[PDB]
Amino acid sequence: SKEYHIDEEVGFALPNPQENLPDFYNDWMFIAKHLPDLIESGQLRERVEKLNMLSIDHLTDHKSQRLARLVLGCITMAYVWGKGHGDVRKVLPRNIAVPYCQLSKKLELPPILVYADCVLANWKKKDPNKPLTYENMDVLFSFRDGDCSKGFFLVSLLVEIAAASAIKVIPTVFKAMQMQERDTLLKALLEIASCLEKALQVFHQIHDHVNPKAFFSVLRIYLSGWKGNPQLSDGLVYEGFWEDPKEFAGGSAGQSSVFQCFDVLLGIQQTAGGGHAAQFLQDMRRYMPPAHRNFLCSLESNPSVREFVLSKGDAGLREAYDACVKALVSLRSYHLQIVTKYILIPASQTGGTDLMNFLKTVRSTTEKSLL
Ligand code: HEM
Ligand SMILES: O[C@@H]1CCCC[C@H]1CNc1c(Br)ccc2[nH]ncc12
Repeated sequence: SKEYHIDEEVGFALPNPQENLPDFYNDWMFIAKHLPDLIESGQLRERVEKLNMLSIDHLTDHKSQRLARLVLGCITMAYVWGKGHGDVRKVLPRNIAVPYCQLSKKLELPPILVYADCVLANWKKKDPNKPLTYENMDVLFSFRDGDCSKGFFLVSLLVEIAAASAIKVIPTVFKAMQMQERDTLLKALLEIASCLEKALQVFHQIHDHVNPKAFFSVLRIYLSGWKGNPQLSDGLVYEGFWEDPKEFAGGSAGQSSVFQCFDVLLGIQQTAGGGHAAQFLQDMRRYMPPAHRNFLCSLESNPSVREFVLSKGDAGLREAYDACVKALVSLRSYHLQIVTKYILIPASQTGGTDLMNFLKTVRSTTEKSLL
């Protein structure tokens, strides 16, 4: 898949993302590539204003459109938030707002940096013939020196990549149900659990490469959007595309497919019930590349793995299925311990308690799916 833009090695990540744009877009790339220096020094805004409007007709393929969305998205964060100390721009200059929106509408994504921009497309191998480890990778873009954006985006990415090993097993799960091959199904559920158990270890790198004070006080400010944000009460003006201001949520891993596809597969109904948690997760499918959205649809349309397992009186399938739910819980528990360290504690020196409660609701709903 192919039709679902899922790579066998990296899964939902864009494989081998492009680093360079056609020379026709060097004006864009000169800004995006030196944001630390241009923001700190005060030139970034003036430079986005002194930019000519450029067509998107010269972005041939998908890997190039995605790079451009990533260049334009980071530039728009830097323009809107400035040095990241509270001086806000509420108008995105038409000379950049129009191509960012035009390109966005092409990709059916919103004109704002989303998870698939700053994680899934925002990386590269150092030596392409070595393996995908932290030490052999880097990000393409950052916002400020010391904002810990490499460790944050890459460790999220390395977790996505570790989840890839399980994603490629989902076909065999539904096929084993169809063909009623109980042994094949059990082996597939235990292999899915095994890969999600391994993906926990990967999360541990977050402590080595991200510092709480930098993440809370700097990176978090540049990932923020303008949806129910008091600093832009009623959103951001995309000059020359909308006369009205438009609200768009900031980047969030609630735009991720890596856990959502296992929730869906296992019948953990994170999106049911009407609550705030399920509203957010459903609203956030809009900020997900369409092929990945479609993929979660296809999963939701398949016969329930949970129903199959429960209908069969089979302790071993029930344990294999609990092995996957448990592994999701372990990850979300580790994840909540990270949010305590990187947000709750730093803030005591979109609110802290609202975000922990969202994560707790998702965790509790994973917990409740065990047998
Ligand atoms: C410094 C490290 C991290 C912090 C502070 C952090 C914080 C958060 C917060 C506050 C949310 C709530 C949704 C939102 O506010 O957008 C969230 C959601 C989420 N984050 Fe993280 N995160 C971190 C690392 C990671 C990593 C490395 C991954 C691995 C890919 C990850 C995966 C997720 C997922 C899947 C969700 C959606 C809710 C769920 O499925 O449980 N996060 N994160
Ligand atoms: O709302 C949260 C407030 C604090 C800054 C992050 C933001 C969540 N956004 C994320 C991005 Br972008 C990339 C990877 C992620 N992993 N987990 C969350 C997450």
